[PDB]
Amino acid sequence: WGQDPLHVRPIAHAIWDPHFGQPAVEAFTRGGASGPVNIAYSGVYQWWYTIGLRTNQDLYGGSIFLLFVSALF
Amino acid sequence: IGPKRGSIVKVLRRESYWFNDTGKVVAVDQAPGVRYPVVVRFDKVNYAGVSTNNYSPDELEQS
Amino acid sequence: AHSVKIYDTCIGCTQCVRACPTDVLEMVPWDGCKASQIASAPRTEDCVGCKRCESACPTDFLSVRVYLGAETTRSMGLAY
Amino acid sequence: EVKIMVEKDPVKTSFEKWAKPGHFSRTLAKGPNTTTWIWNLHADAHDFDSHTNDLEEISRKVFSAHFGQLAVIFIWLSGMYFHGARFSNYEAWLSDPTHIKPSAQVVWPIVGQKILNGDVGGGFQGIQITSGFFQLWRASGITSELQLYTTAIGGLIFAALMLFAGWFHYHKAAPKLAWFQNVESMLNHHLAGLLGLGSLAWAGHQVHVSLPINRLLDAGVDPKEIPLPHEFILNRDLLAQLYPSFSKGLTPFFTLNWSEYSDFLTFRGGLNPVTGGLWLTDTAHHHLAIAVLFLVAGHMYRTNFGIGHSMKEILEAHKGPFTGEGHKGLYEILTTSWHAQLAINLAMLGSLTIIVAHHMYAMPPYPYLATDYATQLSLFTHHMWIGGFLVVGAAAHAAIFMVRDYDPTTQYNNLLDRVLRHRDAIISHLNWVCIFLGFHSFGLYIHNDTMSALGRPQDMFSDTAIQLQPVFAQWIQNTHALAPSLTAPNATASTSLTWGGGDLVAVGGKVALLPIPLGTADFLVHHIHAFTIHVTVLILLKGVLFARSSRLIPDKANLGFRFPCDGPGRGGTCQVSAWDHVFLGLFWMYNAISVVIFHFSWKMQSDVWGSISDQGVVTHITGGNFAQSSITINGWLRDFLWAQASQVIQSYGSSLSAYGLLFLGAHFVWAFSLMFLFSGRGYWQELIESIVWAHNKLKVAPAIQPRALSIVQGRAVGVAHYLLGGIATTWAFFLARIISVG
Amino acid sequence: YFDLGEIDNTTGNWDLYGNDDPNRYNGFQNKFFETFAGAFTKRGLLLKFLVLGGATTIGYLGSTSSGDLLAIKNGPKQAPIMGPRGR
Amino acid sequence: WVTFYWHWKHITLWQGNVAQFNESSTYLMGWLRDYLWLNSSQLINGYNPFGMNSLSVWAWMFLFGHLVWATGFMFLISWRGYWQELIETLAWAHERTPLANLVRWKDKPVALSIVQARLVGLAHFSVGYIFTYAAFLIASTSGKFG
Amino acid sequence: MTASYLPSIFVPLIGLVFPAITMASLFIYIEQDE
Amino acid sequence: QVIEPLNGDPFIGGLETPVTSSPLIAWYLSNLPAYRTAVAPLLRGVEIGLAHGYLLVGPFVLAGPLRNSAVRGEAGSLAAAGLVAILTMCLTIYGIASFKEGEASKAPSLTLTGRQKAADKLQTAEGWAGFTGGFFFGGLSGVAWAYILLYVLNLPYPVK
Ligand code: CLA
Ligand code: CLA
Ligand code: CLA
Ligand code: CLA
Ligand SMILES: CC1=C(C/C=C(\C)CCC[C@H](C)CCC[C@H](C)CCCC(C)C)C(=O)c2ccccc2C1=O
Ligand SMILES: CC1=C(C/C=C(\C)CCC[C@H](C)CCC[C@H](C)CCCC(C)C)C(=O)c2ccccc2C1=O
Ligand code: SF4
Repeated sequence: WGQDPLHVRPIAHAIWDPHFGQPAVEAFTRGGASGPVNIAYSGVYQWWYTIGLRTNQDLYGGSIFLLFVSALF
Repeated sequence: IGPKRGSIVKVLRRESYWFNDTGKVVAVDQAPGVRYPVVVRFDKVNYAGVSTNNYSPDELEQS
Repeated sequence: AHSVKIYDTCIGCTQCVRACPTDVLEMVPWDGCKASQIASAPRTEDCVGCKRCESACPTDFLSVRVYLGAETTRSMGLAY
Repeated sequence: EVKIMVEKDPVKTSFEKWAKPGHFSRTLAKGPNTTTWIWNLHADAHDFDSHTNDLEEISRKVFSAHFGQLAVIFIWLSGMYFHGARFSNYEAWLSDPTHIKPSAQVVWPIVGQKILNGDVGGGFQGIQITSGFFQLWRASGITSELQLYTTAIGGLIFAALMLFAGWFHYHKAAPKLAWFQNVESMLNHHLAGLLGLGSLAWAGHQVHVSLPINRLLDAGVDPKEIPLPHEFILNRDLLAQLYPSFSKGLTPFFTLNWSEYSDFLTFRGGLNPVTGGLWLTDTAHHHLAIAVLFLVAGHMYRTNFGIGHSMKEILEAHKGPFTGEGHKGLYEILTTSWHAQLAINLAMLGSLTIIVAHHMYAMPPYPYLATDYATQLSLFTHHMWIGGFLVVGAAAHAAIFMVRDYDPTTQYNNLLDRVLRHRDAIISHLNWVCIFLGFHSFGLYIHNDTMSALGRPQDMFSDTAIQLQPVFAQWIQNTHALAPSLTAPNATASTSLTWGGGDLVAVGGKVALLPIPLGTADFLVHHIHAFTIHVTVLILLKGVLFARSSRLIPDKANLGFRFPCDGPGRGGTCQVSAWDHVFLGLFWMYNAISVVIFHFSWKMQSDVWGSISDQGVVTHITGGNFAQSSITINGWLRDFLWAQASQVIQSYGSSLSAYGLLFLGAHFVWAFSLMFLFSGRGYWQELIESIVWAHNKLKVAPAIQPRALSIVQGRAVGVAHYLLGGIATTWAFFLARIISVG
Repeated sequence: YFDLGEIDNTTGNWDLYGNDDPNRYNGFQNKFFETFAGAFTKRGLLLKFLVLGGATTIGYLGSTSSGDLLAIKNGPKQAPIMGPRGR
Repeated sequence: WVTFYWHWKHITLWQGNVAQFNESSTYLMGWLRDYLWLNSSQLINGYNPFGMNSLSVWAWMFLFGHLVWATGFMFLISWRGYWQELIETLAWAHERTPLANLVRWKDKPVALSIVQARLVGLAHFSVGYIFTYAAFLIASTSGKFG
Repeated sequence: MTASYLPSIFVPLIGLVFPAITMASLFIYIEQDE
Repeated sequence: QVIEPLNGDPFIGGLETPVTSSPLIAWYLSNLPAYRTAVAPLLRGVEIGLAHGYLLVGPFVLAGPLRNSAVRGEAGSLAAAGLVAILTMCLTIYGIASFKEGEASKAPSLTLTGRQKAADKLQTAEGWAGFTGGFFFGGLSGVAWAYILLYVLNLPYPVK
């Protein structure tokens, strides 16, 4: 999404549903993912892009840092 | 006791339906120990449908 | 369970006792009215909380007053 | 012992009782003191048992109220015949009905509403009617509008007669209590005199008037040159040229040569291929048979001539080892309580109206009834709503009989006492079968929605997935199609076309009827129907059975019928009353009847109604989507509630735009209902106290104190707007869609 | 029907469908079931290995499942569907 | 009303034809037809008998909202003592059914209390209301981008 | 996706096992006589 | 004449109907493993488990999601055994909540007649403990034997 924010749907998280048939796995695979995923409509990609986060490692480091912040709280 | 029988009084009791309303005194009990001797009749009923209520002389003024 | 309180505005009209379906209210002697009797709630642990006494009280505002508090198997009205 | 007991001038015909509004009730006779007096004025207006304790004056009030109702219905019929006479295109429709829509209401050109006078055909502008009066008058043999005007003024004469009889049987000669308690004579004169002689008189009309005129209407004869109905009676050779059995002249009737009446009294079955409606030789044999059968059944009971039955002797001999002293005192129930008889009569009239709805889409009795799809949908929908309302009112007056007329001293160890003695078992097992039906129908719908959403069409309940074919219905439909060959010989065809006997009837290029398929979708929606009817029975029967008392409130009969609650005690006793069970059964009647008419509309728009082109191809309105989309709620929302609502919302700027306006205003009345249903009295009372303060500030306080509506009244107003808004929503959507695609 | 000598018989404490038969099996069948179901007796012990054993047995066949066994481990088998506006 | 106005003022802006909103928002049949009916074309066709699309979870969540919201009506219209007598009959049925009477309750089964009934109906009303609109709003803009 | 099998593990535990842990431990806790 | 009150008492909430106190029904209900008041509650809990274990293979192999494959024996039996293990924990937490360790039996000691019987040991903390293990061993063996008779031996039936 950072390479092309106009033609890539932002992916929230992957889906692991035991109740999908093959049309549901083949239809929820969006954004060039390897499986059925949920498209993020929360504007977190636009936010994290504008603020300076670019790679997945920066978001992972932010997730560990806020795990530490919630642990401190 | 009481202001007068057959007189117009205004209720100062906060929790009554007829607060700041014109009422007509129909009976005052002169027996000692009665807390609310003055019986006041009103032209309008409350939500219970009655118009007769007993008030103390401290909760009424002549109007 | 439920707390039923009688206030000094009561005229001793007895209809709060007559409307009571679980025998909570009784008329005790008193010196503050023409009828010389006031209600009381000795068996207030048997009170369902139906407020039939408040519906039958002609005093404005009400002399019998039921406050819904902690509810037990008496005040829930169950048979099982 | 049966004879006329009346007495002369009970009440003087005076207007001094008109001036006092609350004269009937002792509480309302003191005049108003709050604004709730107005609502109890209307609530206790018809409640004659709450006025007096004397059943004689109550029965006189009910008799004159029946006469006033008959006057209102005759005024209504006078209006509908006057609208046919003056404001219709009935002669234009009668010239050719396959292209001209039935219309009998002209609006006034005032505020832009003159666009509602649409092009219905025949050089006429007006509201296209869906009441079926045009096909009814075609089946009655009405050829001109002078006959409609004569029937309108005759109905006005009968309405004046019902008003005169309502005044007469309350103010001049009103009957006494033992006159109304002669139920054996009343049944003898309703079975023989009313339903027997009425069927015989309509059979005579359908021998002399309906049959030859409707035979000439099948021949393409213009109705202006068709001979008038009395010319068949006068010139019997004119009647004999259409049926040679009339040349014998009433001698085969008294010599028992009834088979020589086989020309005009037939057991054909099916529909007329010219018109699409039942045969009138069959409808005249039908009425002659139900007349020679209701007149036989009207000679059953014992009045004063020795022969007959005392029905107390019928009841008191019906006693069993599983009941003991059953059926005893039920005569004393049904002759001393108006509400018990009202419960039975309302249950039979509502169930009968549901019978009428099914026996009219399936066996259309009137010429060009089936091919005018608007009439069929509106007649079925109207009779389903009337039938559901009357069965909810049946349970209502059953509950009023319990709370106000059930005497426990006269009913010991009979059927009613034992039904009250095990009402927990009845309501609990009804509760179990309702929950079982709810899962095994609606959770099957939820399962189909889930596997259709999850991309598993093979894991559903479809005709292609796991099948649930209604083998009992699919066998009873084959039993009713393969009947004429062996079990019902003397029939030319079969009873209905919807059974499976072929006969693709095409009238005007539109499908009248054909074999109705029954598959997995019909199984699912019939189990929805059984579930919703059972739950409506559950609330209504719970209100009937727990009207006297409960485990919760053992003194519920002292509280009455229209009481809100006991209070917030026992956890809360909100809606304990039997009235509140009628109130909730009104919603469950909405749910039941609305899914019934939705299944009807989609089932026949998908599998029955349509058009026939050349070489026998049938194109339906929504082609074949009931078998695949009516198994999921998304199909019901999508291919029924969205696809067929594409003519009620873009009808604006056309003649059907009043259906769009009432569709939206019906949504308004429904969302207005949710204000009264979800809220309660005390909030509105304190808001009215603030408004009364604002009125006291500007000295515009009324002496009639503004009050919030009562809790029973707030629930009544909410359920009245809920039924009115939702029923008007379905009325507007139905009458826009099936007029637009019909 | 009140007795003041038998309070259970006058209140509804009835074994309505019970039986007082001491035994109807034999000793060979009874000794087999108590031997095998002897480690399943204690409620605190049985709740421990059912939670811990139940968490492992759903994570095993959740992970060792194949494409034909479960469609979520099969993955996509066709080209992805492109949405509107080129997204 | 606010988010209906937002989503229809923007759903006509984003595909260009603001004249649809400028002609149709002044009357409620335009709101019903050109907004609630027109934008729900690919919402409820998220799954069909023919197949299912990527909006299918948004087509189920729309129907799901119409369940829960309407389920709230069950708590907001029907009130307590009907259900209390119903649960009294259910308690009798469990206490008299053979093989099921052996199982007891420690909590006595009662109906939902009056404040609890208003809260449960309100929360169902709110969950259905937020899920019917979250689905419609995230399926009538993300399936017809613009 | 980095590790595709943790979807296959945590969704069964937090979807089936963890409600069966939480609701059974709460039902013990809410019906303790204490 | 046919309907009686429950043991002659009209004020107990029940009736002696033919569906309740028949010669055939009251013979049946008195021999079912749940109403044996003197049998040890682990032994009669094995019969309550064998029964329910067996019957539940049927709706899980003929209606489940993997019903159209060759793994329909393996998928539905482990699904049937999964409902045994859940209901064992539902039986476990019921006996923890309802019965306390060291208490008496919450059971009616008196029979239909006036004879005094011993207390039913199933409604105890230790009686429901052995009943839960009886359902677990009986249920897992009732599933496995119904799986053996359907998808190992493969006996001929119209639907399987
Ligand atoms: C004009 C002639 C006349 C007069 C002066 C009287 C005199 C009396 N009548 Mg009446 N009565 C008459 C004709 C007459 N009646 C007729 C025609 C009927 C048959 C319906 C009866 C049957 C009758 C009954 C059974 C009762 C009386 C009683 C009464 C008393 C007052 C009731 C009242 O308030 O009436 C005013 C009533 C109205 C204005 C309502 C009339 C409603 C009519 C029928 C139309 C209803 C449908 C209409 C289309 C509205 C539908 C809704 C609308 C929005 C579309 C009074 C002694 C009552 C009595 O003495 O008991 C104490 C009583 O119970 N009357
Ligand atoms: C053979 C005689 C006979 C017939 C035809 C009827 C017919 C009728 N009765 Mg009646 N009745 C009779 C005798 C008869 N009754 C007897 C002997 C008893 C006393 C035990 C009763 C007591 C009784 C009561 C208490 C009531 C009726 C009512 C009804 C009406 C049914 C309701 C309706 O809408 O029907 C369809 C209605 C019509 C078709 C309208 C027809 C009206 C015309 C003018 C005929 C009625 C007059 C008279 C009964 C028969 C005259 C025959 C004439 C045509 C030659 C209907 C008018 C009910 C009603 O509505 O009250 C007014 C009502 O509940 N009846
Ligand atoms: C054969 C028909 C029949 C009979 C004889 C009666 C007779 C009676 N009913 Mg009713 N009942 C029936 C069928 C019938 N009902 C049906 C159809 C229902 C289901 C709705 C019920 C449900 C029932 C209950 C719930 C109760 C009764 C009660 C009453 C009694 C007096 C009501 C009153 O004063 O009117 C009052 C009339 C009105 C308030 C008029 C309002 C009309 C409706 C509700 C709204 C308007 C509808 C209209 C079509 C929409 C137009 C809108 C437009 C104006 C904008 C009386 C015994 C009451 C009672 O106490 O019985 C003893 C009562 O508690 N009825
Ligand atoms: C996140 C929640 C969660 C998850 C992970 C699943 C997972 C599953 N569901 Mg389920 N379901 C759930 C919530 C859950 N469900 C809820 C809330 C609803 C109610 C609306 C449903 C309603 C539902 C039904 C109606 C059915 C499914 C079925 C399925 C299975 C589909 C995959 C398949 O084809 O396997 C095919 C089957 C198997 C491979 C059999 C495996 C069974 C294992 C071996 C059980 C072993 C013991 C167990 C782990 C003990 C648990 C202990 C406890 C701590 C949790 C799968 C096991 C179907 C099924 O087959 O169920 C088993 C089915 O019939 N679901
Ligand atoms: C709105 C509302 C009210 C208030 C309703 C009222 C006050 C009825 C209003 C009736 C009319 C509008 C007022 C009377 C109109 C007079 C005829 C004066 C005419 C003035 C114009 C209409 C011409 C309740 O009392 C209530 C009670 C229980 C549950 C819900 C509710 C509820 O929702
Ligand atoms: C249906 C209904 C009931 C019966 C409802 C009951 C007994 C609720 C219990 C049924 C099951 C247990 C609900 C399960 C649904 C949820 C999954 C529960 C989740 C709660 C947790 C999050 C705490 C009432 O008691 C009632 C009372 C007052 C007004 C209306 C109603 C009413 O409509
Ligand atoms: S009803 Fe009210 S006024 Fe009358 S005795 Fe009771 S408390 Fe006193």
